[PDB]
Amino acid sequence: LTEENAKTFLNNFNQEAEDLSYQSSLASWNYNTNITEENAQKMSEAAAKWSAFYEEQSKTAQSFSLQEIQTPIIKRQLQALQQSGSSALSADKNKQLNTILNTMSTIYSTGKVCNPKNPQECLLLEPGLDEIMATSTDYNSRLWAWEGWRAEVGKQLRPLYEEYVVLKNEMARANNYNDYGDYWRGDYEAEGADGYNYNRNQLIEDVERTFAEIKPLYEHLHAYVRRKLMDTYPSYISPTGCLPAHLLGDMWGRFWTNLYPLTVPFAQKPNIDVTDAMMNQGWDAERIFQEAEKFFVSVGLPHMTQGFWANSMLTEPADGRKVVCHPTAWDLGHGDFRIKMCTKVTMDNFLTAHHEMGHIQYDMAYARQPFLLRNGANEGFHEAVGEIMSLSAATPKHLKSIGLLPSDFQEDSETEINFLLKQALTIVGTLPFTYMLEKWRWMVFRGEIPKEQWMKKWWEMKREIVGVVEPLPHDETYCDPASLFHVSNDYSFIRYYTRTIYQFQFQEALCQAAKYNGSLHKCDISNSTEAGQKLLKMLSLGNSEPWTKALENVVGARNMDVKPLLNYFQPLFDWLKEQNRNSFVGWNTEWSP
Amino acid sequence: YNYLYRLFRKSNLKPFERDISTEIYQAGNKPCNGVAGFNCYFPLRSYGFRPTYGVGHQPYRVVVLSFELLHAPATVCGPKKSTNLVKNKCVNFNFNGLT
Ligand SMILES: *[C@@H]1O[C@H](CO)[C@@H](O)[C@H](O)[C@H]1NC(C)=O
Ligand SMILES: *[C@@H]1O[C@H](CO)[C@@H](O)[C@H](O)[C@H]1NC(C)=O
Repeated sequence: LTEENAKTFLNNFNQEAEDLSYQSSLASWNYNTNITEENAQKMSEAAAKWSAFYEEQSKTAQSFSLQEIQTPIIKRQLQALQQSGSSALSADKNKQLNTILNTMSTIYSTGKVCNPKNPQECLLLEPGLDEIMATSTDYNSRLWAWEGWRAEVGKQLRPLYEEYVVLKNEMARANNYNDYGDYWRGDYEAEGADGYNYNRNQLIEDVERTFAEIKPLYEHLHAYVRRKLMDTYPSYISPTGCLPAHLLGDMWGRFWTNLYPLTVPFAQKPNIDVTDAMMNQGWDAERIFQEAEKFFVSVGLPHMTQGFWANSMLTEPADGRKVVCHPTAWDLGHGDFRIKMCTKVTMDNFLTAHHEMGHIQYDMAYARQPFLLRNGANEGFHEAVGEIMSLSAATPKHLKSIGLLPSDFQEDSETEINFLLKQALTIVGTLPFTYMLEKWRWMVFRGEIPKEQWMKKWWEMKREIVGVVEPLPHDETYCDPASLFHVSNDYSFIRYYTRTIYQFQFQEALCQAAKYNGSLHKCDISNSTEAGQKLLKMLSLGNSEPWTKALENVVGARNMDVKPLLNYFQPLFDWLKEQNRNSFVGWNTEWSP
Repeated sequence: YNYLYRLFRKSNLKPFERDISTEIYQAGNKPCNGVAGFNCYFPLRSYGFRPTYGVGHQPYRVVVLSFELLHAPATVCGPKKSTNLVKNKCVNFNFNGLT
């Protein structure tokens, strides 16, 4: 029978897949913690063998017909296995697309903009230009850096994007999708029992509905940031106009977190930084991860494995081997969970340790599931379940409980206001950018935007949605989105938006579970076993069930809700309303100086 | 790769039974004809043990002791402690089952 054949095929497949995936993950780990040519080539052969085996099994798995499979776990496993991805095209088209991706990657990593009239002062983005975007206050230098990187990236990446869109559209239509946007929206598709059905076309309208009510809070934040920047820049910013694109603290305006010194509410009040307290008490990375483990066992989740402590790196090795600075949590398979992080004794690395151990706990919980179902419910759940730990770890209650912060510490409203404003600049400010970018990519892949009117559409929407105007007029020979890392290297961007919604939804659900009686931003989930069990019910599922069922399991709702996000920022929203009475909230679409 | 286990078999094993057969498991309707592929899998799969595995996957050696009694006299009996010998006193003696 077809169902029994699929069961035996999956039983045969899982053990081989787990072995080859472990070999690939171990080779990738060995490259990531020890960078050399031999580790790179070993990783290359391991990934080649694993990918070849996966495609070979996927071609056999596509022979099965899903119309006669009743059990939803086997059907979901076969759905996961049958995603061919880029292999649906012919060898010529796949090779051309891979060539375009590789040239985009190697031209983004070697991006170069150089000083006019000073030819020796040529700057790359990664060491020097990000410092200019984060710290510099000079208008002309930021205008130079933004326009120069836009020119020397957009002019070289416009035709590459022109055939990139066509090849991705061909690949998606070869995989029974309407466009590449629908292929990305198929990651959120859930087929299951009645009432849990979610569709790809639903997602867009859901995002628009959730952006219908974030807009007043974003408008108040934009007005406050515009007023503070007007204080910084006297005549170059208009009261009723949009913000300039190069004054947002980042290269692309993705995060507003670098505007915090310019937009501080109370400069006299310090931040909640506890780095000096860690220095005085002689803390190290081992103590940081031990405190994180103490937090995760206080909430009720299981302890860390012995292999986690034995195999991970928590410090710069300094023995001659190059490592990657980015913290990453690795689920190698067969119960092997590791963290690669060069942990310095700082508050930021402490929160990052909580985030990555949240990733590891998420990986550990679904280990009982089959190999094809050892993933997140969607792309947003995995990062949200680490972001909630990062949220809870940073609270003054958590820092006072573990001795980092003194017992007699006074929490006045001013530190809560400026902390909430910094969180809004990091978190709320990226949401219109994410929504506008994803909407632009979806409409480009769909063909709703005409081919010769790409740029003119994008700068309209940034004037309309993000409320950010271009500093200089750009014609259609530019490719202004393509300067971002995620879009030049073929990465989905809606995961950050869904992460942001799910993070506050999970946080409010856990705080209601833990019976916290105060403001949401002060909430800690420590010493609450019931919240840990409520969380672990979702964490144990993996993607065995539809993501709507997991969302109902945590928050009691089957869709995205931004009421937790507004509830988190409610004191800040009241404060922004209190200081925007005289000013004009909102922006005008036409270019105002 | 020297430790193997049987993943596929037509019927369940009876108690205290072994199966050392290397016949290709025929899961469908078509004959396997000795060649692996689709719906024809080799039943013996390797336990690829590595030291960095999780505690649930590390190799465990198992010895099962099964005790049986038959109509024959039981001849596997545990040691009976022999205490020191005391002479010239009234002591309860147990010498080779003679009490
Ligand atoms: C990194 O790889 C090289 C190449 O095998 C090896 O000699 C070296 O010992 C490795 N580093 C560590 C810390 O093991
Ligand atoms: C949670 O339990 C630990 C266990 O000793 C304790 O040190 C800590 O103070 C507790 N936290 C709270 C908020 O009671």
